[PDB]
Amino acid sequence: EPGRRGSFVEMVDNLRGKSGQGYYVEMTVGSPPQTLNILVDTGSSNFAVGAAPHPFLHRYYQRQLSSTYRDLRKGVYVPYTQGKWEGELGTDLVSIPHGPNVTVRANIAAITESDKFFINGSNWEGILGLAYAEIARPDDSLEPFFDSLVKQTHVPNLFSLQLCGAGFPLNQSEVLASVGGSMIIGGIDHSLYTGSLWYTPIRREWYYEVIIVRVEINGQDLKMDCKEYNYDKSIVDSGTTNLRLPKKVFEAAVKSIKAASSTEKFPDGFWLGEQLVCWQAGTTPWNIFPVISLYLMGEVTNQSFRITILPQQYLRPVEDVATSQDDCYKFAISQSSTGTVMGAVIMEGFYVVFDRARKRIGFAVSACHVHDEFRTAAVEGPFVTLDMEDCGYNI
Amino acid sequence: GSFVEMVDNLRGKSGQGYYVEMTVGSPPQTLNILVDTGSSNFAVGAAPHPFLHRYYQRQLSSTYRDLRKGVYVPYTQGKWEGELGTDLVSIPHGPNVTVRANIAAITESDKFFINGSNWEGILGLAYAEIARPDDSLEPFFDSLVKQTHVPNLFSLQLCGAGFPLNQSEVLASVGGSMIIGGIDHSLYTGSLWYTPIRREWYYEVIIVRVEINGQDLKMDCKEYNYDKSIVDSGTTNLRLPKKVFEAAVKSIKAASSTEKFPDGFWLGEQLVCWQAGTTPWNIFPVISLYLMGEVTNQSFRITILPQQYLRPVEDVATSQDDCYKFAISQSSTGTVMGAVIMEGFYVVFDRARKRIGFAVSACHVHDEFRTAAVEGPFVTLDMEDCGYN
Ligand SMILES: CCCCOc1ccc(CSC(=N)N)cc1Cl
Ligand SMILES: CCCCOc1ccc(CSC(=N)N)cc1Cl
Repeated sequence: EPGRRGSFVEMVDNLRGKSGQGYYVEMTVGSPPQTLNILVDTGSSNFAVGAAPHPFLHRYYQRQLSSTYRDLRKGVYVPYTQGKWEGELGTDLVSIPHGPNVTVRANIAAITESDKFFINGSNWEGILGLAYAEIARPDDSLEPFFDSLVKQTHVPNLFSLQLCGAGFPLNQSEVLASVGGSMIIGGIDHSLYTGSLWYTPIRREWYYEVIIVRVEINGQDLKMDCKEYNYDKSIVDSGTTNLRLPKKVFEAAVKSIKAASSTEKFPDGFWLGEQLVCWQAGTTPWNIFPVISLYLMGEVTNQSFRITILPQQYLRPVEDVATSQDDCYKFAISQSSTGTVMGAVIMEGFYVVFDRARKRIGFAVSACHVHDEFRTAAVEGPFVTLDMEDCGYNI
Repeated sequence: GSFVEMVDNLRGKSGQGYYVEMTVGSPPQTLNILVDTGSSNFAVGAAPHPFLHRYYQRQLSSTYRDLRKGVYVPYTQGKWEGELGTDLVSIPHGPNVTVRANIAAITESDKFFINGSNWEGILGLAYAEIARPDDSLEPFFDSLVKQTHVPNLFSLQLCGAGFPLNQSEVLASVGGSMIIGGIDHSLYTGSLWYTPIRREWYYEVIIVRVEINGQDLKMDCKEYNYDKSIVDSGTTNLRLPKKVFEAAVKSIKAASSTEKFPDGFWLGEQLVCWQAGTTPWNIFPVISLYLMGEVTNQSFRITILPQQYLRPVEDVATSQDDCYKFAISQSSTGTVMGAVIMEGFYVVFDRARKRIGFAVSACHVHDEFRTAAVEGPFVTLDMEDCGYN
């Protein structure tokens, strides 16, 4: 054996937040530096910050107060089914206090209008899209922040994320004082995980796309054509709360999870991820819920590995509408019409390494994943898997 | 016997299925329903689906009755999830009656519906024994016979066009006839020969001999019915048990050896094309299946042509070439006499007399040199040993 050292102490524990409202890191923009909390999102590629008064913002980017602000004289509109924002493009000097000790000039979308984008009480005033230029708006000519960081400094083309769910509800005061995880920029900190790191290839450089080759519910093979698991794509997205699955896969998964937890009957609203379920304090029956394993393509031909999450990950802690002492949760798995989305729910069980340089994503059991005395999340391999390329979807 | 009101009431093709129009609920909701002698459930899409432009809306039917029970039906080639209930059902171009029957409202599915097939449900015409969830769910035809004076029998004339039919063409073409409660003599030529329905679950029969251009496949006849042989309008191909399939393909390849085709063709996966009008029908052999007759130690045979087992398909370039796919495939669940085979004959499902009749179809495709046939009798011993137990 050999104890693994943590070499990026300055960046360890630099995140705050939770799966339902997002995890954020502190950043500064402009001269003099204007401090803002920014949502870490591996599912988008724009660096955008509130730049005008808004009911849910306690502060925002004031371009007129920055001597280094540069106007790009271009607007941008970014709509999502669950949120939309409009902004004005420009550039300025940006830094990450608890990150690399560098300052770079990057693109910034000054949000002037928005709808259902900012979340009341989330404590963040902007978003940091860490994905590739291909999906940046208005187009791929707007260089993403991380690309600027790597091109302008000696920071390695890699970052890693340890999102830490608490395992219980956090009130407004508590979530502000709690450590929500770590975003290590330019490296891998070995104190954040246990076991070994297993890597899956980044299929294409736009979203952080990966390929799932097998799915199990408590060891039972869902037995669907693996192509279904990646229809029309599978991505790792810290900006989405739930583990989202293609309609057909969701239907098969929920049926299997229902069967595995059949000793307890839950209302349809629960399985729809709409209503919470509660149990008397400390009595949550974790053991009746199954573990979920997702097998991912490995880097070696015909080789795969699996990541296994517990209900402690897919059941999201929520406060009872009566703030009672009951322990309540919402089912954090839902259907998608845009492919599989490995959201915050899933990432909370692992330390995820976005190895841009080697076009691969690594997974390892997180040192802060919630579990019980009987089961733990896992990352195991290798397994012999054939024709994994056929699992990928093509329009 | 002539049932003009039911003649030509079917549409579709072997590859996507043949369907009949039906109505469910009050007021009547019209839906196109796949005619399937290979299953026993009446199930209809009851929720939006990309392949459906209409579906059963239970909340709009005053006669809808909820049975408060679900049913999951998974097949290797398709699966559907449903909610059971009953309602009033009718067949516009069928007997002038309305009956209350069980209906599985399909709410979820996986590769069940077919894009462009034009049908939104399935009518399982087989027996209760294979009804899902169990045999307590009375099949539609059983309800029909019990509630009306309609004779316990129906006949099917599936009509293959012999060439590809595009979207608009297949909607205007007559795909055949489903005569409910009788036999229409205008749909066939020659005599009807009957084979016993071995057991009342699937429409099971017993094949006693197989020939490829007159040459005996020479296998133990039990191999032909392992683990059963059924007449299934819901399956496209003629499917044969693994061992029988391998022997048949070897023989068909040998007979058509003057022309070589890629393995993909024989796997029924890829098409083969010929310049317009030049399909070499004559190099392909006829296939004869001998069936147990109703008289002791007697059998008869049905013979199909390549016009039946080579299924017309459109070329990727929609050229003027005449293309087809090999419609004979391997099975691990017994012999399946699918649409391919039924297109050559008028098939009578004589439920009342527990037998299935075959006669040359008035709409089977052929050429000037050969025709499908139903001939007999032949002296065949120990035919009961051909059945699998
Ligand atoms: C859980 C935090 C909710 C914040 O809401 C977000 C977060 C990210 C994105 C970018 S698109 C994407 N990451 N799939 C859009 C919206 Cl509306
Ligand atoms: C050619 C049309 C294909 C439609 O697909 C069907 C048709 C019938 C059945 C019932 S099982 C059976 N008839 N052997 C199941 C499926 Cl997936």
